[PDB]
Amino acid sequence: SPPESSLQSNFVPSHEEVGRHKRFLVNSRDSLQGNMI
Amino acid sequence: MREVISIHVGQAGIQIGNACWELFCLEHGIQPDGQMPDAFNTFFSETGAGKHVPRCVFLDLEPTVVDEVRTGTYRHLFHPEQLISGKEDAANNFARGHYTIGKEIVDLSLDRIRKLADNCTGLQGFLMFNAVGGGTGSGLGCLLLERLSVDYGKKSKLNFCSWPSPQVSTAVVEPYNSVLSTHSLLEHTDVAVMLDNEAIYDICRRNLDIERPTYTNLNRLIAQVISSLTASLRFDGALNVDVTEFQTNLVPYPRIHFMLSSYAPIISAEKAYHEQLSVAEITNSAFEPASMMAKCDPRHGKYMACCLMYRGDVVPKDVNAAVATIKTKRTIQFVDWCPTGFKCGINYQPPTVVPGGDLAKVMRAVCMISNSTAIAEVFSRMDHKFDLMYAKRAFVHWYVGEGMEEGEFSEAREDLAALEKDYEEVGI
Amino acid sequence: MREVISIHVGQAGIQIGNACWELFCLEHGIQPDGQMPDAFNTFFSETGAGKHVPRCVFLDLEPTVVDEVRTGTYRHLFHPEQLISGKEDAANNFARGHYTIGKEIVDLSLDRIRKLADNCTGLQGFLMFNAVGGGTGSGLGCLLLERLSVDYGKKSKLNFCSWPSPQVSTAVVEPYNSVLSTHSLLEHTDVAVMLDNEAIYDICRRNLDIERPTYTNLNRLIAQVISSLTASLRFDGALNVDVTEFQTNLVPYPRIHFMLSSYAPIISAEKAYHEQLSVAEITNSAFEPASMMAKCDPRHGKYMACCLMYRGDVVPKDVNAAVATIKTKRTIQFVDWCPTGFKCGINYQPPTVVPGGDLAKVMRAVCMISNSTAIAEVFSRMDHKFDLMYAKRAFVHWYVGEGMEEGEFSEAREDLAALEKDYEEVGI
Amino acid sequence: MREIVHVQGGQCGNQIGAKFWEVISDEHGIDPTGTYCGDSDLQLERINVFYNEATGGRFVPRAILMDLEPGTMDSVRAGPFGQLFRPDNFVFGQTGAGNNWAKGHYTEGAELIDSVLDVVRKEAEGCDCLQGFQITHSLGGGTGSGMGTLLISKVREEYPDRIMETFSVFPSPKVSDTVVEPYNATLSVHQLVENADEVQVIDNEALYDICFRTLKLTTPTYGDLNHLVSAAMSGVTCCLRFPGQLNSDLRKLAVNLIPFPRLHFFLIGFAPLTSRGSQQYRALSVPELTQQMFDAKNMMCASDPRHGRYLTASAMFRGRMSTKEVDEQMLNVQNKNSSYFVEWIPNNMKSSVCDIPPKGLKMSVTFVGNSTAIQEMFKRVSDQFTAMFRRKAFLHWYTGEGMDEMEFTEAESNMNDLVSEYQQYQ
Amino acid sequence: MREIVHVQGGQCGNQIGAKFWEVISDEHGIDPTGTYCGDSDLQLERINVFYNEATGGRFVPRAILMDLEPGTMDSVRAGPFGQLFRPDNFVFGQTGAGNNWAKGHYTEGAELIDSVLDVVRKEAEGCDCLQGFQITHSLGGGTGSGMGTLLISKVREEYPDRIMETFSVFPSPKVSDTVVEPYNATLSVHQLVENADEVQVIDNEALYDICFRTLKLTTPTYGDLNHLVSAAMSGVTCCLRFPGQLNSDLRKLAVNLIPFPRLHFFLIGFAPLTSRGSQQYRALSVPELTQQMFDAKNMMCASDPRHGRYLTASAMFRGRMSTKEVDEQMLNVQNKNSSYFVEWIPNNMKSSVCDIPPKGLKMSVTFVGNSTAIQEMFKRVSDQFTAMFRRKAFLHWYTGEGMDEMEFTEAESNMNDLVSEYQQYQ
Ligand SMILES: Nc1nc2c(ncn2[C@@H]2O[C@H](COP(=O)(O)OP(=O)(O)OP(=O)(O)O)[C@@H](O)[C@H]2O)c(=O)[nH]1
Ligand SMILES: Nc1nc2c(ncn2[C@@H]2O[C@H](COP(=O)(O)OP(=O)(O)OP(=O)(O)O)[C@@H](O)[C@H]2O)c(=O)[nH]1
Ligand SMILES: Nc1nc2c(ncn2[C@@H]2O[C@H](COP(=O)(O)OP(=O)(O)O)[C@@H](O)[C@H]2O)c(=O)[nH]1
Ligand SMILES: Nc1nc2c(ncn2[C@@H]2O[C@H](COP(=O)(O)OP(=O)(O)O)[C@@H](O)[C@H]2O)c(=O)[nH]1
Ligand SMILES: [Mg+2]
Ligand SMILES: [Mg+2]
Ligand SMILES: [Mg+2]
Repeated sequence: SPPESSLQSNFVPSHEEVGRHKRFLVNSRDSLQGNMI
Repeated sequence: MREVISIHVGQAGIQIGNACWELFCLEHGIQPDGQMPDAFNTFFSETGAGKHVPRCVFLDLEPTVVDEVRTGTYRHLFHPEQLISGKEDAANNFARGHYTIGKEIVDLSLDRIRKLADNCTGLQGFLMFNAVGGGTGSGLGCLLLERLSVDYGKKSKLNFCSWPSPQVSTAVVEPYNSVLSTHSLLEHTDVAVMLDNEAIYDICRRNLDIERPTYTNLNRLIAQVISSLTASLRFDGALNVDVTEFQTNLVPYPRIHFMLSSYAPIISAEKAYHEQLSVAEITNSAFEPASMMAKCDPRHGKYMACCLMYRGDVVPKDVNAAVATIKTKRTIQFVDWCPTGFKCGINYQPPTVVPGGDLAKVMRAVCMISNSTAIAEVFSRMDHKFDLMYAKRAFVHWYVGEGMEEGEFSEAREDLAALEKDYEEVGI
Repeated sequence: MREVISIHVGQAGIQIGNACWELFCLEHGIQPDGQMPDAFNTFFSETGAGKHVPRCVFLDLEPTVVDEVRTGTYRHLFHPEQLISGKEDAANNFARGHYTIGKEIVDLSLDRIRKLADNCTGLQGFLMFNAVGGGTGSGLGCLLLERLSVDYGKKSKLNFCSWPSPQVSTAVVEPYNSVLSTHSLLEHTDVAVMLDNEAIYDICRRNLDIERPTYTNLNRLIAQVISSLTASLRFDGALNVDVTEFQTNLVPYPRIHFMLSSYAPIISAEKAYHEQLSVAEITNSAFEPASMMAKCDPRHGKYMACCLMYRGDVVPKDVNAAVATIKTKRTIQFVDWCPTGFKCGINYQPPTVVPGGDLAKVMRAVCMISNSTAIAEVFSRMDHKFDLMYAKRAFVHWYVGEGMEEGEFSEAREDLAALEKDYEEVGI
Repeated sequence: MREIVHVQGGQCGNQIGAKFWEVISDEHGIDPTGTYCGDSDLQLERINVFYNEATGGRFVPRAILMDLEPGTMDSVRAGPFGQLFRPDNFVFGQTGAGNNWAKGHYTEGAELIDSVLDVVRKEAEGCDCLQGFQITHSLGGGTGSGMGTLLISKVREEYPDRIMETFSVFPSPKVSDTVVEPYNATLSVHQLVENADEVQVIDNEALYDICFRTLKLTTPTYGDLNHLVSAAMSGVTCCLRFPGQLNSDLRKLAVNLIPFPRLHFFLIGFAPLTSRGSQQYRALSVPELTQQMFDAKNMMCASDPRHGRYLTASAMFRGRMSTKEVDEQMLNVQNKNSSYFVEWIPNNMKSSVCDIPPKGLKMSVTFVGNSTAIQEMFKRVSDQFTAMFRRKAFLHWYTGEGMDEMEFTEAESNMNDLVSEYQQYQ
Repeated sequence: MREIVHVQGGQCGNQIGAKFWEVISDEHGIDPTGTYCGDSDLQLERINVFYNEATGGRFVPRAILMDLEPGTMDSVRAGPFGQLFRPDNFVFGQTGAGNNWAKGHYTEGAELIDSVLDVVRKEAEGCDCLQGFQITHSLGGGTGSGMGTLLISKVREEYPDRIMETFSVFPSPKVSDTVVEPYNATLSVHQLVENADEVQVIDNEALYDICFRTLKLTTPTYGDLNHLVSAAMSGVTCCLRFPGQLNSDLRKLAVNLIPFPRLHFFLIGFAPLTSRGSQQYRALSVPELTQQMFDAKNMMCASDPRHGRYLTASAMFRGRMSTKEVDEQMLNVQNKNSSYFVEWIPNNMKSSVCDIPPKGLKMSVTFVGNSTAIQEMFKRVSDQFTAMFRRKAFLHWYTGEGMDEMEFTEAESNMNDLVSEYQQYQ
């Protein structure tokens, strides 16, 4: 079987990549014009 | 993209790297067989189905330590030819390990560097480990630094070598070997850090209360340094410090790159519970002349640059508070031509403790890597050792009979002598 | 319709032809008796109830290694006229095999090649396997090519020899067999590939880790070259390279048709699933100047054309990057009248595991057959040995007794001498 | 009333046009059994350009499949959309043309050309007036370069009025395969200059260039880059196949893009194109298609349009759009970027508007332009040709099967003067 | 109408500006999926100053992410409001800027600046005319300083008439991360005078100081600082996007705040600021907005402005308010505070009313002043630069990639010329 083609009929490619990320463990606070909870 | 190939050469380099990869596999979640049940990209490869072979090159001339890894618990962790080993050792001789038997193993050394760097895309630095107070550590430590410099340019070559101790050196030719090392780690090592054993001995005795530590009980603190220093290379942090950061904020002149290291809090389980671990006190316990991993107090010199790597749940406000209380405290000096001199890289990921080790589960830690003019003392205590021994030509017939020409002792001593005369030149 | 006829002459040709005819038979799935439990048409006919019979002609003058074929497991797969034998051997004597004891078995061989070629709807080529350095492989084999060229012209005669290795030869009179068999290998041969035995020993002892390989393990890697070379004949892929494609892109001038082999995803268990074998990794190891299958280091030679035959799950753009990174490497140099010097083929069928063998599961492979001026040294090496032996006419009384004059020796050294001369004039 | 007959030659030619018949099928509602699903008057009123009836209601393509091997034409038949073509229009040949130009042109292709010419005369001459021929081949192998140009020569003398549009695939030599690329390329160019009305130059490296820096693909395969070629092949003949506000024809392209008969080698491109995570980030208006239809990388040939000048240019817009923007944007590129546009022709632009956009998209556009920067493709093959030629390279195959030495020097002459003729107007 | 391109470079520029795109989304009604969640046309009628329509209705921010490291700009995508940014406005590049000006401006910034001029050109030229640019970057580091300086010199010669408004963060004397920060600052300042129309100095000492003495925080963090900057960032632009009694575009800020072209270094303060102790316990009418913006522990620089004069000063107000109360309270400022204002020009205070308050407040104010006290920022960085450059500290890096010793001496002499120009008017 030939390799599958990754491009739709509307010439937009089908299946996406994932970026090789960087440990998305962060912390979140608030001071959003109100100063911390 | 970001990635560090680590070359361990010499028997000290092997067991240091054995603690390093025990921590690296545990922290990142790789089993001893190489299976998880991008952070693996900075130190491991990616094989067929969930496998991660370490990007490490174990190199030695004696076979008795390399094959013990092959017959040890991490046999299938490593692809079984990055652990190259010769048939005969270097006999505590720079001439043997650099000129005669290192030549027939350096070709296999660089061939494995080629295959380990062809699959890599954007190598950040060669992190070298050796003991300069030994035979193959000094000898092949020179021979790899010449060969990697002539082939791989640009890219940084760090060297976390172990200098001979002032008092407990466990050798008698220990000043010949690391006088001849000075030709290697001066003009061919990018950044060199001193980590001698009698200092981690005192740290374990004073902080961890281990009266009789072994080499393993030192190497696990050494692995904590490698984990903290490459931490921003693999885990997300508030301020990022990579190898290019680590050289541009911290190395003033091309020929001054010799360094010291300091870690805090190295605190055991029975003590960490009865104490606060805060950002302020781990800094003043870091700028203290007993947590230095070299017997070199900074009060006998002047600082030039500092590279605090805070790592844990540290808020960046208290980091600046710690820097502020260090800008006070006239005991700690700083050179006049550097009004600044604090590169603070903050990570988020807390330290990984080895089960059955000797550190408690801490939430925050700091790794000093500092440059000072006091580090000229680290060579200056050795100047007596080489003159007293080269005077009536002791232990010379091994070196000149091996193939190293006579006279090389003199300009290796003169290169070392110009190293101190550079350090009090920059410290005035 | 695609159909290659294999003609295996000599003891070595029978044995390498054994390991070849199982990548042909039961890689297509046919059982030992000859039943599948039309890709087989490349190597097989079909005789009714699923009986596919090999398109081979086995030639030997000693009836002892072909008798092992008649008595082994695979006696009912070969037809009992395709295993042609004799009564007495040739005994490293080129003149016996070509002039005296050759002209009673050659009439049977040309009958079987006739019955196996009129059963052809278009014959791609005669893949004849021999051993230069013996009696019936250098003798009868030379006469076979002369008779095949006169009758069966204009269709290719790809020959894979077993040219005598430089040091290891396990004979003494092989320079006379090699130099005087050069005439058939230079005129009556469309594609010649030098394939000695030391280089297969080196591949087995370095990559494959079998430190004690036997001839049976040498026949392994020769067979994997053949299956990858005829891979696009029988199986689909992105780009196909049949035997007409092969000779037209690798033969610059009609006299120069000598090439080198390398099939280097050579992995074995412990060195198999640890290493990520990508397209870049296998291409670099194929061009590596130690996996050449001739002891024919091309670092002192000029590449002319290459025939990288990727085989497996290889993506064409990965082929494109692998070709590019070979071109940018400086020690891999190419002659100036060749900007495009690669013929990339891609098969879809993966390489095959060996149970009880030496290799393992690999998803991709490379088999590049390359012409170079470096191949001028495999003939100049044996020019030294022929000149020394023919100085005082050692072993000549044998060769002259059964029907050749001593002037055959001088004209074959002349044919060899005009041979290397044409390489440095092409290279310069 | 007007018909395009598609002839595909070579492994490249058969695989590219298999995608071309796949995209023409779903532009026309044709199921891969010949049945037509989906109800629309406009998707059948002008289907006679590419399909014929079969008195069973089966719409059968005008395909004249050709390659000198029972190879890729077996994979085209066995694959999807492979039952459409007639089994009669599958001329095989079993001898093989091994990447050798003289094989397809002189000594093996001359005994099968008498059958594929019989097929194309049966299928194209049996109507009132055919618009022209569409030939798809690569000038890098032996079948497309050798047999393809042999049929091109025979068709231009039998029908010296019709338009032959050839979507040739030139050997892109930066990264490529087979060592005989300069020999097959230059031996075909000195025929395409005379007996070929339009030659759209396609290079594989530029197809990878779109597939890497425009679509952001993971593994650009041959199927993906054959899909981009079929986009341009369908887009040029859009007005010939659907109604529109400003209809065009292949002869309207020829008369508005060929200042002199030898200069007919076009840079082609096609881009309402976008990455996978950006079609919901990028708008769609006439200025946005315009800026991705001149720029640097939308060209399917590896020739930078900035390294030269545009002798003349054309734009085949598709879909519902305002006629003011399709005129004003061609003016805007004309006067803003004036250095890359020749002056001895004033107002170098043709626009033309289809009303039916392609499937899924709202508006598309294809470029065909006669940029003089095409000299850097013939120069990038000439400097490889003369390198091999000075020391008499892989040549005994070509000379041994019936070519004299004068044919190779005549190949160098008519392609060196093609670059020189492009010099006079740059 | 008018448009603003938001260039942002470095870890500081990307993180601060991501907070800006958070606030401008909450203030315009942009949901974190690209849609509009509010219901009022007084928000959406000028979304075409920071966003672009993207076919589906999605408002893609008109920002150019740029970083010479795939680090924290990948972390921008991870967080909330991180998928609004268009993925091919992301200028990647592996390389890795060590904190070094000549890596950003000579070696590694050069191969990466050709992509970001392309992205800026595709956005700015797509419209008729834009109001100008807006750049957020860090002087201390390498990728934000060295590359951001080169872009603001490239786009200056490309469009030498649109504003160059730079929300730049200057290195801090006490809070000192990065050792080579005074070098990269001084090499950045001397081109920032000659290629930036407006520069707005945001020192991180005062961003900390606002948190724990007026906002009464316990753990001031970086996200807190980026919101304080962003409230100022909307507080200078809202007269564009939103209606008002007395409108003020950014060029009206330019001509009323720059008496002489070289001096354009400003100080900002956004002060309806309170804590949880007094958020109920505080009047929020006009006279104490002017009391808090004209207060020393409020400006976003460690540049205590009682030690200097106030050559020009604008205060762009927001909220429901009267035109007499703004005028008579700032006349009250000019009256009682007389010694700290300049005397040779009258009415050194600019009025403008932005009739829409920010979300959660009934009125606000943003003060942008051209105080001559900014010269003590240039006195502290020059002090640190001369302390290093006397003994040639850290120069073997900078001379390695080809930036001469002399480039520092015009860097110091030009920065001394800014000190003298700010001195002669005092
Ligand atoms: N940190 C650490 N240092 C060690 C270790 N083992 C030995 N050393 C130090 O290394 C010095 C001597 O060098 P070695 O590593 O033992 O010997 P070598 O470098 O392999 O060279 P050879 O003499 O040829 O074996 C001794 O003085 C020790 O202080 C170890 O396991 N960990
Ligand atoms: N690859 C391979 N080579 C072999 C094998 N056996 C012998 N050779 C090589 O063959 C050379 C000797 O020539 P032979 O093949 O024995 O000669 P021959 O073809 O049998 O002809 P005679 O000498 O008349 O028996 C030796 O140098 C070996 O290197 C084998 O089983 N496999
Ligand atoms: N675009 C495209 N190019 C191809 C394909 N197959 C082969 N090629 C290219 O065509 C060249 C080989 O010529 P080819 O047409 O396959 O040989 P032929 O069958 O003898 O005409 C190579 O350089 C390939 O890169 C395909 O399916 N699509
Ligand atoms: N306001 C603000 N300051 C920051 C942020 N990150 C780092 N900084 C400060 O800026 C300096 C580091 O600059 P950096 O971002 O590394 O510059 P770059 O290397 O060019 O990206 C440090 O002194 C920090 O105190 C942030 O997100 N916001
Ligand atoms: Mg040793
Ligand atoms: Mg024999
Ligand atoms: Mg106004």
